[PDB]
Amino acid sequence: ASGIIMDSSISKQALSEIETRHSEIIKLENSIRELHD
Amino acid sequence: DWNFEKMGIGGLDKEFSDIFRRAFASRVFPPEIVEQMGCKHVKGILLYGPPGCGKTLLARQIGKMLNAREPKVVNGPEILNKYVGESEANIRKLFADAEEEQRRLGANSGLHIIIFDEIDAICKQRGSMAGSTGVHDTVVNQLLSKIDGVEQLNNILVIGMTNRPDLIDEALLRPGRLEVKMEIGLPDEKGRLQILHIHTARMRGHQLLSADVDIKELAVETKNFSGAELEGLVRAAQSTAMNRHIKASTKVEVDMEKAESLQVTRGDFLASLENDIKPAFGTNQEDYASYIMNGIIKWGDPVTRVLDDGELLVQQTKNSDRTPLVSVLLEGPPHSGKTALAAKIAEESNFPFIKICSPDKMIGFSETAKCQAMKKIFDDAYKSQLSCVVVDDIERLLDYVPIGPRFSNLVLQALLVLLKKAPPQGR
Amino acid sequence: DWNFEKMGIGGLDKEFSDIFRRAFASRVFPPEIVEQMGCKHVKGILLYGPPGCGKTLLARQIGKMLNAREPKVVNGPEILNKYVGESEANIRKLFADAEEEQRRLGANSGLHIIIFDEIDAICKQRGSMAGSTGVHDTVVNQLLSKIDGVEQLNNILVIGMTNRPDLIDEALLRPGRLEVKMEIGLPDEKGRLQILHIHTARMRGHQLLSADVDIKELAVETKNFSGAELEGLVRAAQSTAMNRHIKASTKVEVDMEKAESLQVTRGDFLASLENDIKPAFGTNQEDYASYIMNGIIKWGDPVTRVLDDGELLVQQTKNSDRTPLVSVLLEGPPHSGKTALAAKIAEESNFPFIKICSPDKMIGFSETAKCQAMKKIFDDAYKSQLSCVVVDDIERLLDYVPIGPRFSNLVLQALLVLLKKAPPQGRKLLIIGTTSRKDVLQEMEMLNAFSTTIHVPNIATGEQLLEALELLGNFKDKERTTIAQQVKGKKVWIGIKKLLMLIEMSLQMDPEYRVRKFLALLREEGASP
Ligand SMILES: Nc1ncnc2c1ncn2[C@@H]1O[C@H](COP(=O)(O)OP(=O)(O)OP(=O)(O)O)[C@@H](O)[C@H]1O
Ligand SMILES: Nc1ncnc2c1ncn2[C@@H]1O[C@H](COP(=O)(O)OP(=O)(O)OP(=O)(O)O)[C@@H](O)[C@H]1O
Ligand SMILES: Nc1ncnc2c1ncn2[C@@H]1O[C@H](COP(=O)(O)OP(=O)(O)OP(=O)(O)O)[C@@H](O)[C@H]1O
Ligand SMILES: Nc1ncnc2c1ncn2[C@@H]1O[C@H](COP(=O)(O)OP(=O)(O)OP(=O)(O)O)[C@@H](O)[C@H]1O
Repeated sequence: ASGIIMDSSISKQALSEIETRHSEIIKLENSIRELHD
Repeated sequence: DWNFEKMGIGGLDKEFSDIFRRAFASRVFPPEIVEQMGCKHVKGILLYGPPGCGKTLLARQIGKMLNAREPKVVNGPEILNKYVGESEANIRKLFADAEEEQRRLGANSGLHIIIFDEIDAICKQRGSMAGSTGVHDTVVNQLLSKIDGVEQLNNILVIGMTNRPDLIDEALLRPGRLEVKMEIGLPDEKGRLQILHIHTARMRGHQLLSADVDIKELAVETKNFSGAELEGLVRAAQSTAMNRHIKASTKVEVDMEKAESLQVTRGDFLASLENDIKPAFGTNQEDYASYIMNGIIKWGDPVTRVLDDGELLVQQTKNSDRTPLVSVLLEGPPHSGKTALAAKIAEESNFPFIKICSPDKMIGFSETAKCQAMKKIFDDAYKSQLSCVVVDDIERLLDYVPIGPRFSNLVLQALLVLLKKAPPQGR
Repeated sequence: DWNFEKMGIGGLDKEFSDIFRRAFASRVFPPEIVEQMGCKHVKGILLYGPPGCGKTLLARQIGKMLNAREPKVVNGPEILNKYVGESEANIRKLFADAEEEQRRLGANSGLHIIIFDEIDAICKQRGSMAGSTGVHDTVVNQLLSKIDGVEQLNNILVIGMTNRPDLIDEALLRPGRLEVKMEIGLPDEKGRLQILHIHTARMRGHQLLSADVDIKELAVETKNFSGAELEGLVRAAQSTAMNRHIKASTKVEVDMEKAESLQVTRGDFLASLENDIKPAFGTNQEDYASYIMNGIIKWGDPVTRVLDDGELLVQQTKNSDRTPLVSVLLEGPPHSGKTALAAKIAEESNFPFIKICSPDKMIGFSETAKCQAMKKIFDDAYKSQLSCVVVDDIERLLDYVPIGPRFSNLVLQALLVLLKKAPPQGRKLLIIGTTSRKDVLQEMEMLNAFSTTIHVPNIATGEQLLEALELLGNFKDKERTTIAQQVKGKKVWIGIKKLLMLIEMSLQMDPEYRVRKFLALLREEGASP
């Protein structure tokens, strides 16, 4: 009964979903800053 | 609500008494007194014996007697795996809860039970030189380190079962480790009576058992039966009785006419005892019909003399106490009827155990196979209060041939050593 | 607040003295002196010996006598992992704290104990399986290069426990690595006394031990018991004492009126000795009950002569000092009583270790297995201050058969080499051997290994036969007067075992047909002296 072995591993970047689009909220702050001005 | 009468174990009073005294005696005494002594608890039990005598039953009843947690079970070698260091992970996963609870609660933790089944398939002698070995070394080392190591556990109990008690490691059987060893063997008359009374208590409750049957007779007519056969006998009798009430055999239905009068009679018991069940430590009446093919004919004077000599030897080997072992050799010219006379002398002795070791069941075997077969037959013979073994055609066993001469030395030495080895005391 | 008596270890004064002297002596001296000398500190301890003699207890206690961190424990092969390059990471994780606190606090840090358990499971010899098993050649290298490498450490200590000290690597035992090597062996009488005192102190403080139990008797009566066996004996006695009150006939009920008079009596100790505990380097009363099956009866003069010669041999081996190894050969005709006399001579020597190497337990073995079994028994016999061994029925131990002749050569050579190998210095051994064919043994040049020979004779006179019958007590009154009339007028040549068999065979006839058949059997056997 030959046995006792090993292995190697790899990975994958699964969080492909973009996030930059929802982070460009600056313009709304600019408009409300103008309102407060 | 526990009481011994509901466990359902017969013929094992002394073994259970000793187990209870040694293992559970200090867990039921008042804790102050046990604290004023400073004694640790016992940590294992080992059960061994022939197959069919009630090992697993006892462990199951012990497991479901205590108020402990549901016991773990390991069904043979189900921890082994083909990757590196994957068996030891499974070995370590068993003792985690005990460690956690011991660390948390202290001296108020409950009992944890682990049940190893067929323990000789994992724990084997480690070895001495850098040869053979395997996963056994690592598994055994891990088990030994876990049971008794540098951290002290005081809330476990380990039970082991095995048929071959000569293979297990020695470092695993010292006091502190599994130190209670018990042997479960064939029962005696009281044991058979108790078992037969246990296995037919329901039927008598509903008046399903006829008035003819007398248990004290079946306790006498069944010699060298084990529990697993004293159960099968009753089951076969019940099956015959039930089948007697089915006239629609080609079809499948019930008459529903005399079923109100369903009852188990003595005839079913006798028929089943004479047809179905065949013990394994007893006499079977098929050999004598295959070795005595034309019966014994009294053609002269010598036949009676030979039979008388056999009778005298048989009588001697049963009453004497200085000589618990006897031997005798029947010899003559070819074509004279030696095997028939030996078989007839053996049949008329009423010994509970009889067996024949002939060379026509060993065609093509080498030396070691023949040695093992002979040794097995004698080992079986050493487990009955009386015995009788026949060794026929000695010269065919040794593989003798005048040219040469040539023969087997190993078989000869095995036979010469077995001819003068007394059995255990009392047999 | 450390006090030796608190440790609770008995029978190991010298070993602890040496461990303290070598390992903890340069850490408990004023720093200036230890610095002027310019000496480093020891970095290991190894402990090996037979099972049950108190190794792990010593490591556990050494772990509690140091005002240091909490020791790290490795339970057997607890580091192996299936992925590539994870076992070495597990091994490197153990020294991280030591390396970090050495690089900051300089020469003012504290010890970092580490305890390897069953070190022989992951540290076997290198280059032993064609590059090892793949993971047993990098683990060893990593351990070697981290205990003592290019970067220097001075604040660690490693303790190892093992049962087989021959499989460990050689490069791991040099004086720069695990260096202090000790052996934990069986105790002697004054060790057993201390062990019993340690394990019985608590009971004798609350008056739970009945005045009547004397510890000297227990110390004397337990020969070659380990520590574990003594603990088990005490525990079994306590369990027997407890169980008297409990009742389990119908339902468990603990009596509470008699529980206030609990006391452990000596009968419990005797019962536990008899039935429960069986030692491993001692002797019991079962081998002798199996070999000396019908006792021994003095039917004549020679019987006493043999025993006196055996006693002289035993005395010589026990006292003298030039010759620590003596052997003797008992020979005679078949069916004469050779094994019974050997067992009787051995049992009345009071040596602690007594074994019987017999062919009854090697049925079907090849010759390699026979060599291994013999070697293992003789290896066990070398670890006691006095040993006796018996070799039984040699001609069956070589597979001798007149045709050819045929026999085994490996076993013969092992025997011839094992009769001239003296034991480790200071210990004494005795070897007895029985055979029924002296001329064959002579032909093989096996009568020079043995130092002396003894002859076991047959019954050869009428008076001796009648005395044997009188001792056994089977034929009495008129019957005797018949035999005396018939046998005295002739000579006889018969063995004792065959005499027992003949008497038993004769006793099966009718009450008035016994003596005649007995005489017929006695005559038919034939003497042929
Ligand atoms: N002492 C006994 N009293 C009553 N019934 C018994 C007794 N011994 C065995 N039996 C019956 O026979 C059955 C035998 O099964 P059990 O698991 O006890 O056998 P075993 O000998 O442990 O098994 P194996 O030989 O395969 O290891 C039990 O389930 C029970 O039905
Ligand atoms: N009085 C008798 N004694 C022996 N056998 C008899 C007698 N009467 C009839 N027979 C039959 O004679 C046959 C004897 O053959 P058997 O096999 O016993 O011979 P054997 O002595 O073993 O032979 P072999 O020399 O070939 O080994 C058997 O069928 C036996 O039933
Ligand atoms: N000198 C001693 N004094 C007191 N108790 C002792 C002594 N030696 C051994 N013991 C007892 O032995 C048990 C501890 O045994 P330990 O763990 O040292 O076994 P070991 O022989 O080193 O291990 P193993 O044989 O399983 O590899 C405890 O019961 C301890 O009381
Ligand atoms: N005085 C005696 N000397 C020796 N044995 C005696 C004596 N009295 C009784 N016996 C019994 O006689 C038997 C002696 O037989 P033993 O076992 O020594 O056989 P043996 O000489 O080795 O035979 P074998 O020829 O098979 O090697 C034993 O039962 C022993 O108890």
